[PDB]
Amino acid sequence: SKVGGNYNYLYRLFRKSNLKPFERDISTEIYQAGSTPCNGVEGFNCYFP
Amino acid sequence: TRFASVYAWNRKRISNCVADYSVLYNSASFSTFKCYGVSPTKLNDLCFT
Repeated sequence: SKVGGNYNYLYRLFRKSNLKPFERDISTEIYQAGSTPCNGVEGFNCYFP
Repeated sequence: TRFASVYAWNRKRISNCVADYSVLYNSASFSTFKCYGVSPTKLNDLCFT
């Protein structure tokens, strides 16, 4: 704990499917929650996990 | 025509109907879309109570 908040801890938020016990997922990429492709660029409906 | 305020919101019950959101594509232009507890792509094949 320190002044201004410690910002070295990160967690996953979005994934297409579920995981398996004792499995790691380090693939970081932009995700689309809709039908329009993200085109590799963050923007509308494109949120970073 | 008109909406409600933050301190006095509204509640409506919708039941006994078929879910088809495809009619929002021609007119509606949203700015935020986040879902919890269910996949956005799987909503057509499920039921809601």
